[PDB]
Amino acid sequence: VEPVVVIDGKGHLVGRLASVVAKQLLNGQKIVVVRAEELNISGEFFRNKLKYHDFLRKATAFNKTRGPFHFRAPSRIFYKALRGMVSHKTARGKAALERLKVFEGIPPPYDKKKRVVVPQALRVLRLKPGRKYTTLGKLSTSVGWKYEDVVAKLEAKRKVSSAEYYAKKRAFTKKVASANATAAESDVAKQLAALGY
Amino acid sequence: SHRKYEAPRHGHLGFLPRKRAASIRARVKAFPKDDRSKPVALTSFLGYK
Amino acid sequence: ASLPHPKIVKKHTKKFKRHHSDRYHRVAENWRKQKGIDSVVRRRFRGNISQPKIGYGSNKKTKFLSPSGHKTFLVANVKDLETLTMHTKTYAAEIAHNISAKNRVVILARAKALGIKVTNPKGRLAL
Amino acid sequence: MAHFKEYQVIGRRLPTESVPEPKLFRMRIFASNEVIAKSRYWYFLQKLHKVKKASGEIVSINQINEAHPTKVKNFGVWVRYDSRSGTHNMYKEIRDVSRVAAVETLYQDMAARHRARFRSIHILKVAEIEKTADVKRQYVKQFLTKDLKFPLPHRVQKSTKTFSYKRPSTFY
Amino acid sequence: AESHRLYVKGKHLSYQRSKRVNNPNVSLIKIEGVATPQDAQFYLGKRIAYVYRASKEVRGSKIRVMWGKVTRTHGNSGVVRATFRNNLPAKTFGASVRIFLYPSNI
RNA sequence: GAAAUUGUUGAAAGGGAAGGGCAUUUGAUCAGACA
RNA sequence: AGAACUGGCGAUGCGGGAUGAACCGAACGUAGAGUUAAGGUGCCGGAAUACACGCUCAUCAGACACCACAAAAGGUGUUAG
RNA sequence: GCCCUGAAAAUGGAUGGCGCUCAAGCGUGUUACCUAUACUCUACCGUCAGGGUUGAUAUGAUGCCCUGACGAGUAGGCAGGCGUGGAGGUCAGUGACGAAGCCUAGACCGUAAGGUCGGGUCGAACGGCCUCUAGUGCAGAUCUUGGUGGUAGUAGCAAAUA
RNA sequence: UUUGCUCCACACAAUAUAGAUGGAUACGAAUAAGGCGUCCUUGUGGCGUCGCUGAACCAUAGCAGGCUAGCAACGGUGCACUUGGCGGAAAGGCCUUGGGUGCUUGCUGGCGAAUUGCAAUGUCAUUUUGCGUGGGGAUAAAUCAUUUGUAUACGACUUAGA
Ligand SMILES: [Mg+2]
Ligand SMILES: [Mg+2]
Ligand SMILES: [Mg+2]
Ligand SMILES: [Mg+2]
Ligand SMILES: [Mg+2]
Ligand SMILES: [Mg+2]
Ligand SMILES: [Mg+2]
Ligand SMILES: [Mg+2]
Ligand SMILES: [Mg+2]
Ligand SMILES: [Mg+2]
Ligand SMILES: [Mg+2]
Ligand SMILES: [Mg+2]
Ligand SMILES: [Mg+2]
Ligand SMILES: [Mg+2]
Ligand SMILES: [Mg+2]
Ligand SMILES: [Mg+2]
Ligand SMILES: [Mg+2]
Ligand SMILES: [Mg+2]
Ligand SMILES: [Mg+2]
Ligand SMILES: [Mg+2]
Ligand SMILES: [Mg+2]
Ligand SMILES: [Mg+2]
Ligand SMILES: [Mg+2]
Ligand SMILES: [Mg+2]
Ligand SMILES: [Mg+2]
Ligand SMILES: [Mg+2]
Ligand SMILES: [Mg+2]
Ligand SMILES: [Mg+2]
Ligand SMILES: [Mg+2]
Ligand SMILES: [Mg+2]
Ligand SMILES: [Mg+2]
Ligand SMILES: [Mg+2]
Ligand SMILES: [Mg+2]
Ligand SMILES: [Mg+2]
Ligand SMILES: [Mg+2]
Ligand SMILES: [Mg+2]
Ligand SMILES: [Mg+2]
Ligand SMILES: [Mg+2]
Ligand SMILES: [Mg+2]
Ligand SMILES: [Mg+2]
Ligand SMILES: [Mg+2]
Ligand SMILES: [Mg+2]
Ligand SMILES: [Mg+2]
Ligand SMILES: [Mg+2]
Ligand SMILES: [Mg+2]
Ligand SMILES: [Mg+2]
Ligand SMILES: [Mg+2]
Ligand SMILES: [Mg+2]
Ligand SMILES: [Mg+2]
Ligand SMILES: [Mg+2]
Ligand SMILES: [Mg+2]
Ligand SMILES: [Mg+2]
Ligand SMILES: [Mg+2]
Ligand SMILES: [Mg+2]
Ligand SMILES: [Mg+2]
Repeated sequence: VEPVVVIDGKGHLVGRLASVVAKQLLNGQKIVVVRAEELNISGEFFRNKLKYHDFLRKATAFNKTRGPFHFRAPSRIFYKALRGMVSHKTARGKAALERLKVFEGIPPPYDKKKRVVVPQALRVLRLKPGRKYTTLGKLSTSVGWKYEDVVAKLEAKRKVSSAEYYAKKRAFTKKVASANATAAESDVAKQLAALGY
Repeated sequence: SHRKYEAPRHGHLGFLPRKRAASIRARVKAFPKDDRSKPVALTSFLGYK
Repeated sequence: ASLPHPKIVKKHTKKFKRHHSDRYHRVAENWRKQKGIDSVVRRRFRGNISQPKIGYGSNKKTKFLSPSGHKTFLVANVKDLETLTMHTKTYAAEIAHNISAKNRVVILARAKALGIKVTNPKGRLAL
Repeated sequence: MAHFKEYQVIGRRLPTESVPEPKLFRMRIFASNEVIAKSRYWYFLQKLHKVKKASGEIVSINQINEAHPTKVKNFGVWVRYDSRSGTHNMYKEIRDVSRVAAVETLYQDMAARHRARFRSIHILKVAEIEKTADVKRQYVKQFLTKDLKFPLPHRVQKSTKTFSYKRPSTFY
Repeated sequence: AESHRLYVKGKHLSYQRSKRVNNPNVSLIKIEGVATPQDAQFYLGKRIAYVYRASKEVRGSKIRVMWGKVTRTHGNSGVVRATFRNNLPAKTFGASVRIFLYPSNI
């Protein structure tokens, strides 16, 4: 559809967001994902916290370096969910993964670009209302992630500036609609209506 | 089988690897928590033993 | 110039090399059939080399034809060459490898006059 | 077992010299096709009389159609079933628009609640509960209260493309 | 104009395959904007170009093209099967491709 | 004056072996047939 | 460990059961087009993040025959009787 | 019924992995869809079988032509063939104007054993066909004899005063 | 060591390419609730309206887009300049001023297009590098050997030397 698709992680379910991100790559679609700290997992926080420590104990006995690596960051928790859905040990697999970028927050370029969403992984459309679920950022911070507060600080800063942008814009688009209206009832305008516009 | 007799291990795994350091000048891996009320000054100093 | 014929269909151009002929020098590529008891090849496990078998045999109609349509025929002298006088559209003369240089030009020359195709004119050609 | 039709089946003990014109028994049978229906018939019949298909004859098979297929109706349903550890009679109530719909969801319910597959179930009786207040199960009664209305809160529209440019909304 | 495009964009997905065995003689193609087998019936028979580049000029160009045709639809979500004159290289899994509008039937 | 095995030159490839099968890209290389 | 009848493996690849002598499907000349089996169709991975009614929330949930285990006994968790 | 307790083992780890909770879970139903060396249709190969055809004046009667069905395979049987050394016949065969041999990700024929050619190297002999003959075909035998590697510029070359 | 380096400009030459072919089109937050307009007492406020998909919005006509004329507008837009300002999460981009300049399909005109032969991607992207030309700019170091012992099996480390 588009050269790059930026996805607001926020309010999406890891393995569903993953499952679509994976396919998208394999089919040639570059993707970036943002706000992975605001990503969701079904199951109450404790369940996934316990789950994560399961992951923690696995390590190469003779040398904990050769062994499974545990990344604590929300983007990186995501990427794990994703990499596992990609034949990442093949050229074609290494290729697809490189069309992928994951990020906590929304760092430059991507904050002036538009982000989309993936309804078939949106939590609010998928989870039965009532079921307990989990936020990546809180999960990660529990297993070592060092940077929740900083991301939050920078985001609130970012969210302010973007509120200016919008306001500024909603102003301009009000004028536009006004103009667009004093041209209504004209011939050109009625003709277009006829043709569905 | 099982040790036979128990004894603590030999030495501390918190100091691995036990390799030569990357420099003669050990690094300050942390500084004192900042209290911005006090006047300005350093928080360390160089010297020779 | 050859008799017309149906499209020549080769069925399996790839040479059938011996198993492990690529693995140890002492094993020539010349086909040789595995007889051993456990062998993957002889048991035709998905993944290994195929073996020659009668399915691959070429169309009775185009067999022995070589690209140009002519069956080749080894030729040592003129007399030999001349056996293809009433068969120019069907056989091609190939000059034997031990024919001398000066004999090759006598053969080539006659072949021309008879309109007989030669498959290796250029052999020993004092160019 | 699928999507049922209801059949009247009629059979009767192959005639004999000393008993020409034996007696004729009918069963209503919910099955998905007439072949299964004739099987079921013989199944219960050898459970009641001394016959089996070998020595008997199906006389007539006819699909019965719902009398008022767009009339909402309160069905009282009676069932015999086998569990893992014993066998059990049971009464359920189903509200729908035809005996054929009703038996579809009973088999659904029996399977979903008691893990009863089709083989292990016996319809005793399906009949239209005429006067309300001889309706007994609440989960039905609930739908008879006057001027009933309810919202359908938290609306989930199915997305047709993978990406969306909005953030949805479940207003409804 | 800014647009000149007379084809429809498309993607080389996989070969035809089992779980563990693929068949290079059939490629599977995702056609932009086609979602159903019915939808994809329109494109059956349309011809398909995979267009690539190279270092050696040849018949005076540095652009070569593999040609093929859509042959049948594939599964439930608008994917389509295709054959090509020579099977496509498999590095192309995930590369673009053009489906033309000819042979026309409108 | 073969082979194992070696030096040089030229070309290629190489993220914990290598070699193989079906298929095609790319490079190199080549037969035939046109009239 | 030892018999009975058949079907197999041994002597046999192919598809499925991740894996595997014996299970399931199906037995093999070289190939094109079609259709299927058993088994599958979120992604790995070809194939509906299909439809439909229930049930289930596990601070060690569960997830498909052979098969890679669990029992007596209990629960005022919840479901239907 | 599902769930919970009852439920303890040794390297870190397995519903196949990711991950999934109005499921991507459990019970059940309805469609569609994917894909085996299997099924249907078609070409080609081979095997077996049934026909047809001695009529000259041209080329295979073990032939030529039509038709149908079939094709797994250890041990094992049989068959039709490939290749070597020597022997009878023959082609008045090849050859110092270069035999044989050897080399060659060059060509061509055969399903295959193998066969043919080109180029290079070489230097005295050699082959096709019908027969005859056997000291006749190698990857193995802790096979025989010879030759050669990795190991490796490695172990080491340090007793007896200098 | 034979005039080398760098930044801008063009030029030739190579080499590539995980895959341009109108546009990645920017609040936040909630989902048992929101967006937008409007009013007012500025609030968890009144009133109005929208959703039910981006099937949208924007752009889009001209030799892949030629050469030309005019009118109505004073708008749009490309480009190099200049004014003020904002952006450090990876800012390396955004906004604003002012003249200049090209285009305008807002409307109306003159000319052109064939023979690429009934299709053949019919070649319009961007990667990295190499070689000369001349427009700005800049004129080091590391290593060996020597040496110290805060170091050391050898390398390595740490000093020192116009
Ligand atoms: Mg102990
Ligand atoms: Mg170091
Ligand atoms: Mg052998
Ligand atoms: Mg063995
Ligand atoms: Mg065996
Ligand atoms: Mg009735
Ligand atoms: Mg010599
Ligand atoms: Mg090479
Ligand atoms: Mg190949
Ligand atoms: Mg059996
Ligand atoms: Mg045995
Ligand atoms: Mg078998
Ligand atoms: Mg298999
Ligand atoms: Mg298993
Ligand atoms: Mg995987
Ligand atoms: Mg798929
Ligand atoms: Mg469907
Ligand atoms: Mg069982
Ligand atoms: Mg119990
Ligand atoms: Mg209970
Ligand atoms: Mg298991
Ligand atoms: Mg799975
Ligand atoms: Mg189910
Ligand atoms: Mg076949
Ligand atoms: Mg057949
Ligand atoms: Mg056989
Ligand atoms: Mg047999
Ligand atoms: Mg012989
Ligand atoms: Mg002999
Ligand atoms: Mg001898
Ligand atoms: Mg060689
Ligand atoms: Mg030749
Ligand atoms: Mg020569
Ligand atoms: Mg010679
Ligand atoms: Mg001599
Ligand atoms: Mg003989
Ligand atoms: Mg012998
Ligand atoms: Mg052997
Ligand atoms: Mg040997
Ligand atoms: Mg042997
Ligand atoms: Mg030996
Ligand atoms: Mg030796
Ligand atoms: Mg030495
Ligand atoms: Mg030494
Ligand atoms: Mg010693
Ligand atoms: Mg001494
Ligand atoms: Mg590439
Ligand atoms: Mg409102
Ligand atoms: Mg407002
Ligand atoms: Mg209000
Ligand atoms: Mg819009
Ligand atoms: Mg113009
Ligand atoms: Mg970035
Ligand atoms: Mg004009
Ligand atoms: Mg210069």
